[PDB]
Amino acid sequence: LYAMGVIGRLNGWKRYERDTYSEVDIGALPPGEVMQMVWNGTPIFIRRLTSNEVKEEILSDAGNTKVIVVSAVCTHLGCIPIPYLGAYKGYVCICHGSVYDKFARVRQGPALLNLPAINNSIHDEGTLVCMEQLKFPHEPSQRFWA
Amino acid sequence: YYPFLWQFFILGTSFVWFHVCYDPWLAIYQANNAHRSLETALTKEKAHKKKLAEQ
Amino acid sequence: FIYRDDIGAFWGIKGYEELVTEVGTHKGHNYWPQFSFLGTYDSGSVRRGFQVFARNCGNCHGMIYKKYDYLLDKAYRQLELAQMVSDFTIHPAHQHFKQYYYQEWDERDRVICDHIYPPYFSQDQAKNANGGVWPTDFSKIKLRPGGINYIYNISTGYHFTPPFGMDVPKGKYFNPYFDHMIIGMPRQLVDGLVDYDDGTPASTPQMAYDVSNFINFMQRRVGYKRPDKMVRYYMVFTGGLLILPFKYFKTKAYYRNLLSLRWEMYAVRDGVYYNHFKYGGYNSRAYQFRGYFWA
Amino acid sequence: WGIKGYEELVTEVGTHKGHNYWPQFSFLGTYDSGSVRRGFQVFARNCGNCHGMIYKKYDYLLDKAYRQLELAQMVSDFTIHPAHQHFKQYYYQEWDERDRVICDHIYPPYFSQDQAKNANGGVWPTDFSKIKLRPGGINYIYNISTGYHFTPPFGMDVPKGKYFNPYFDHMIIGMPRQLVDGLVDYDDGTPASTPQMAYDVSNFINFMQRRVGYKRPDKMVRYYMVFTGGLLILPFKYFKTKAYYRNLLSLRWEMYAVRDGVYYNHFKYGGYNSRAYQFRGYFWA
Amino acid sequence: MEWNKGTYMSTSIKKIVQYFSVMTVSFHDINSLFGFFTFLTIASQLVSGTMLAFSLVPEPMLIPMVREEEDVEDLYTDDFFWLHERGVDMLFIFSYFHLFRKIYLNNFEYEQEAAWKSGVFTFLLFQVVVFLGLVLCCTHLSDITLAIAANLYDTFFAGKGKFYWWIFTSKELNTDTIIRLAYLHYVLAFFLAYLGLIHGVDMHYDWKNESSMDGLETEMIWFDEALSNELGAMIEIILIVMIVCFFMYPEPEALSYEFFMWGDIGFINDVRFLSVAPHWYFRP
Amino acid sequence: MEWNKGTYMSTSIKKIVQYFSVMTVSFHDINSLFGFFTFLTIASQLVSGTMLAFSLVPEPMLIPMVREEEDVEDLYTDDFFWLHERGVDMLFIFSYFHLFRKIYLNNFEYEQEAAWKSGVFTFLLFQVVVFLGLVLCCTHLSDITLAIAANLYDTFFAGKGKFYWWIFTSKELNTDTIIRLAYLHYVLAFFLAYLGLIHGVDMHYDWKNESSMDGLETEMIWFDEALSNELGAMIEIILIVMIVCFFMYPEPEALSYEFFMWGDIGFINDVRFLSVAPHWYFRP
Amino acid sequence: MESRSYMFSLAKKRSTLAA
Amino acid sequence: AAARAYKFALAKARAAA
Ligand SMILES: CCCCCCCCCCCCCCCCCC(=O)OC[C@H](COP(=O)([O-])OCC[N+](C)(C)C)OC(=O)CCCCCCCCCCCCCCCCC
Ligand code: HEC
Ligand code: HEC
Ligand code: HEM
Ligand code: HEM
Ligand code: HEM
Ligand code: HEM
Ligand code: FES
Repeated sequence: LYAMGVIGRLNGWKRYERDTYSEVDIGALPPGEVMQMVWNGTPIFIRRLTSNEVKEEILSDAGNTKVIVVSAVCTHLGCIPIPYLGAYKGYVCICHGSVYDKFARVRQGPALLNLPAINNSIHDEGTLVCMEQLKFPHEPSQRFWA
Repeated sequence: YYPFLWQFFILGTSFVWFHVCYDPWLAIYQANNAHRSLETALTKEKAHKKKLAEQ
Repeated sequence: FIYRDDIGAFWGIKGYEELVTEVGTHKGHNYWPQFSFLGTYDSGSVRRGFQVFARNCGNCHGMIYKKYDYLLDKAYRQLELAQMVSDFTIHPAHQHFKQYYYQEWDERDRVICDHIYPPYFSQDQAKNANGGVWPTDFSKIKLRPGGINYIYNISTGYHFTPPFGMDVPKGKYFNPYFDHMIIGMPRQLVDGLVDYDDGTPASTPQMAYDVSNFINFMQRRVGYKRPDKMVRYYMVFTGGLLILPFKYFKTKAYYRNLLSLRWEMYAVRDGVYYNHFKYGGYNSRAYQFRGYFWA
Repeated sequence: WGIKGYEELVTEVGTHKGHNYWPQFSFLGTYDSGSVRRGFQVFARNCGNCHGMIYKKYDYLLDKAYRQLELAQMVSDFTIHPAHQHFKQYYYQEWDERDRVICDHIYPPYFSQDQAKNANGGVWPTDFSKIKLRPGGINYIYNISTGYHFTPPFGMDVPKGKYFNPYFDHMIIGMPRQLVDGLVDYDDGTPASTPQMAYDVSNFINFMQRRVGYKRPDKMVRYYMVFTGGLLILPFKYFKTKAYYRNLLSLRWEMYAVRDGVYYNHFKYGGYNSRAYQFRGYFWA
Repeated sequence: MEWNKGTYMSTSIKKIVQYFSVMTVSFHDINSLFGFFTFLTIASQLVSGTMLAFSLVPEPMLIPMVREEEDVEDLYTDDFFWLHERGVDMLFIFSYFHLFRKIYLNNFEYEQEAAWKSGVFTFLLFQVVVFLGLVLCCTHLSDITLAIAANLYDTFFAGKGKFYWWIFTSKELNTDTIIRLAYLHYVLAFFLAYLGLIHGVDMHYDWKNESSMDGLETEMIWFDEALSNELGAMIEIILIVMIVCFFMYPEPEALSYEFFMWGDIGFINDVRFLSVAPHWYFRP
Repeated sequence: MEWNKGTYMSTSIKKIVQYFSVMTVSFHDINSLFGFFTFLTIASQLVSGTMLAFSLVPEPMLIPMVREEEDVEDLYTDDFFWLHERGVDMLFIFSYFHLFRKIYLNNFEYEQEAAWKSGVFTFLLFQVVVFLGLVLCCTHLSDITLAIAANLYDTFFAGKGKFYWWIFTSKELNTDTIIRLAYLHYVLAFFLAYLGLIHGVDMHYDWKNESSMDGLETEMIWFDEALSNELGAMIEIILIVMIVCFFMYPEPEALSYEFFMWGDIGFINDVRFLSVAPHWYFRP
Repeated sequence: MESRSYMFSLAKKRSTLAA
Repeated sequence: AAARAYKFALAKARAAA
């Protein structure tokens, strides 16, 4: 019991999980459109792709069209990358021309890594998109015996 | 005749000690305060809200 | 070793002869579920107490040391507490330690992780707004005569007249439970002041009981943690009592077994002198004794 | 040589290519009190409206470049709020705006860094505390203040709302040119030209820094004194150590022939070792 | 150092291990275990103090808020604080019982000469460490204790010169003195543990259960036959203390000597001078 | 401990005093005093570090402001900080010169194997203490070094679990990490002093000025005939380093190493300069 | 205080109006 | 830190509007 207390003091404890749940609507969003917002203090991109672009060669089935949710940031150095500027040449910042290939294919040039994925799920037919960070166990999870 | 098996035996005795001293007190403590629970409070609140709504 | 009871000093502790102190505990027994044997807090009582504090008591008092999320898992759920706390606003000037984290520059809705601040920016502003007296912080209000009973007794007990020779100036009221029996708080709890969410009738004793329960719940070493620690004390006491026989076995029985010796003494007359007794002996402290002692 | 972090902005003009003169960086120089006074005046009139100095107090520049009463009046012309306080420890009990005092930190007129960014179009006016860690040091402020004359090259594509400056990183800055002729009205009657205002404000800002600043010239003088003391102590250490060792090594040795018939029973059967306990049972058996 | 004849026992790791593995203890009673009880509670005090020091920021304006914050967001900080306080109480009780037992047994001969001076020095260091922690509590009582200590220290210099500034500064609980006294508390506590270990190693010369010689030559080995008895007696003492505390200190109480600790330095600049009351061990 | 045969010498106060009183040193030169240079700078580092620790609040959001405020409101805090930094520099220089001299002299022999292992252990502890001190600065460089150390720890533990939490909580400089790392810095520095004393005791067995034997049998006494030489040689080295720094580090200086230390961990979060630059001793 | 590990340690995400 | 020996040690005298 004494050793348990000593180790638990150093390891800390997570009393409860903070709320990061948030919903957005893309029902009125026309197909082939991009939208930038801020979720939990970070700029993120919501895109409604099309079948023609998808065939051009992780993915949400919002009706006929396909929707991708990413975090708007340049991984090598801080940016707000500008989309729709050159398609395959899109997703580019001022500092470097290393594009982000319109998708999560990562490797394009000097910039390393790709835009990190965001835990999300589309729960209406194609309109309502819920997003919240992934939940991890933080046992012990019981604060009161009675 | 195998000292590490005897140490496992001692660990088992400590386990039995802990559970004997732990389980009954927790059981009676939880049985004593069943009516003082957040679930009971929420049940009463929901019943009152339903009554006030259909009033 | 014996102390009087009619001098106002309970059990020899002097300094509190100017107020009523023993009503809750010594002279009369006020029942609180969390202070009984194998008892715990009442969730509905703490809930109603927080409602009372948020609607009336929080307009003047504060609990700077503590935040709203103390009530999770025992009184409120995260979402309902979130809306209820969001009913109030906070400012950057409220923060005791406004580091780089608080980047706001205007009022915003409060969150459950915010410290429970009064509407005033400072204690001096509180004093100015309340006619020169400061509504005391409730963070450590447990250190008052009879604690939770102190809160309840102060909330009640506005039903007496001062005796001859005692004058109550304007802006002050007579309350035997407050120090010097003169308080700057007007009577707050009136019948039906707060509409409970659970439909419990709202009387002055009921609201005082609920708010006392909530304030005591927020305290340290006497709130929201004491009952489980008393249960732990009971478990450890049971463990010690059950382990007593084996300790006795080992220690005392082993000593009694080891002391069951047989001794025999014989006559030795074989003509050998005890030179080892006459010319023997060692002492570890000889380095200290030598040169100094017995020369 | 070898500093590969900075490749775009202009860095070496102040110190390497060209020798800007600052009195505090002369061999036996110090700060110019009038220059620091005019620099604080310039900071109060223009620079302090956006930047601020969180880590520094106004009671700097005391006993040098300002007096207590005049500094008190000049800072009392300013305003401060409880929301400005980085850490209110029950001392700041005011619940409204009040006049600043010389023992107050040099806060910007904004409550927060995000508020400053929102006011200034998304870019934060950098705090002038620890601004000594910019290319050129003290020369950075002067270069940035006087670097609005050059034209961008072909294909530079200066963005809207920004401006071109050789000394700022990536050649593009979000600060419009601030120093113009006659912007300030110096108390001592010094003409107010752009280089003069830049020189004064640079002197003041460098005076405000920790390692290089109000304390540095006295530290350099102390270093000179200690170096002179070491130079003067050099001969006596040599005397004691080397001369004493040479005197001690002036020995005379004589070896004679001993043939008295006594065996060397002490060379044989002799010798004690401090690490015998380490060698015994382990080595050479 | 020509007046020094050496050390009674040179403190080396191997020699300590050998000495404690072949050390023997004569048959005794419960009245002759207060020293080992004190050793156990000293070790517990060291551990709990380390646990507490990993959360105390030496700033008088932040200490109460940090103490409140660490209680709700951690599972064992308040348990370790309670352990640390109860260990102080047990240390005082055991040390005073030990001193009274020695005085009654009349251990005032030249063979007990060594064990007395070291014990008294340990007692003084223990009281100094207790005072340092009490000041670290950062309440009105802490301020009163600091002021009293500063005045008594200044009486040595007759009130001329500010010779106390290096430790007490302006005789108030500001950040500088808080940092100094906290670090001093930690370091002096560990030095206290070392001094107590030295004093306890100085015991074996004349060790007796009672004042009467028993004449027995066989004695038990310490590692198991005596350590088990020491631990069991510690358990029994803890059980008695628990019974007395449970049936003597009801909660809540009408009045307490700890109500003077409500005032926080800085936050409350008004002091209730009527109910000035220290802990029971400085009450005399 | 049947496999242990004891220690070379006892660390008793009287024994140490007598040993250093009777110690004799042979005739030497500048290239055989780096050990004493390291000893003297360790003592200076201890004193300067204590003076610095009496002013550092372990709150990461208060460290830069406290550093700035203590400089203007005192007379020697910045001087002691400068002494601490230059002492770290001189410690690294002297330790590496000493190690290089030993390697050149080819001291990998059995009769001085004991004096080697203790030296390497003291060196490794020195590296750990330097890392903790570097972390204590609360800049972007400190954050980078902490992240590197935490990632090395995680890779050693195969990236499973959170075994680094007890020391590096979230791989970032919060107050929980800062308090623990500061206290570790302090205690491990004092342990470094003790280990250095141990290594300095283990040196006299095989001490030589050069690799080639000199047959001289007369030696100077250490207390004054050699301590004076050691102090004079330290003055020599300090003067040489002062000349070199004056002729190699002019002011003002543009485009320097210290430009990554501008940002603070809390104050500046939107700026991270890609081109990181450590100190010259962690650069390899 | 909010700078702890269980709190918002280094204020990477700030509490602000944003918008 | 405003709560220092050279500064306002314990804010016995406070800055109020
Ligand atoms: C010694 C007097 C005081 C006794 C109680 C002191 C506290 C507990 C003892 C350890 C010292 C304090 C260390 C700090 C951390 C404590 C952690 C802890 O206890 O967690 C609760 C642990 C683990 O509980 P858990 O894992 O369910 O989590 C607790 C969850 N909440 C927060 C909701 C309460 O439970 C217990 O300790 C149960 C009681 C003891 C069970 C049996 C123990 C051994 C039985 C034989 C004993 C023989 C005699 C021993 C000597 C003493 C005789 C008097
Ligand atoms: C604003 C008008 C108030 C409201 C609403 C409540 N309280 Fe109050 N309280 C107020 C003042 C100005 C004072 C100080 C009186 C003095 O002369 O010092 C108080 C005092 C108390 C106390 C006494 C605490 C002490 O320091 O001894 C208590 C226990 C108290 N108040 C409780 C309380 C409760 C439970 C309230 C909600 C019903 C409440 N107060 C509301 C001002 C105001
Ligand atoms: C508000 C309109 C400002 C006034 C008045 C002054 N400055 Fe400024 N400055 C301002 C901004 C919004 C910025 C940030 C630009 C960016 O792209 O980051 C700056 C920046 C500077 C700098 C550069 C610092 C750095 O990033 O290292 C310097 C040296 C500077 N400003 C100096 C300066 C001086 C000397 C001023 C008084 C004349 C002054 N500024 C006024 C906004 C504003
Ligand atoms: C046996 C040695 C020790 C004694 C006698 C001792 C005594 C005390 C006392 C009397 C207090 C005040 C508690 C109260 O309010 O009643 C205290 C608090 C404290 N002690 Fe110790 N202590 C010891 C060892 C240590 C050690 C080793 C540390 C640190 C490693 C430490 C750190 C602390 C801290 C941080 C507090 C304040 C805790 C708080 O305020 O929440 N103590 N100590
Ligand atoms: C108050 C001052 C003290 C004095 C004068 C004192 C003196 C003595 C003496 C004379 C003895 C020998 C008893 C005998 O001959 O039978 C003794 C034993 C002992 N003392 Fe102390 N002592 C003091 C305080 C302490 C303290 C604070 C500790 C704990 C750190 C301690 C630890 C011990 C231990 C362990 C023993 C051996 C007895 C045993 O283990 O049960 N003493 N002391
Ligand atoms: C008495 C023991 C020591 C104490 C109390 C101590 C304390 C401190 C403190 C408080 C700081 C931070 C100062 C500041 O940031 O303003 C610091 C910095 C530092 N310490 Fe120590 N220290 C000690 C010994 C050592 C030793 C032996 C070393 C090894 C060389 C060392 C290496 C460092 C380093 C590298 C820094 C960072 C300085 C920098 O690079 O900017 N310290 N120390
Ligand atoms: C950590 C700082 C160190 C200190 C304070 C130190 C101290 C000393 C001292 C005082 C000497 C005697 C000669 C002299 O004065 O220079 C010495 C010699 C020596 N040291 Fe170290 N040392 C250190 C690091 C090391 C390291 C890392 C090693 C590598 C194994 C080492 C190995 C040696 C050897 C082989 C000798 C020669 C033994 C002799 O000639 O008597 N030392 N050291
Ligand atoms: S800054 Fe975004 S492409 Fe690199």
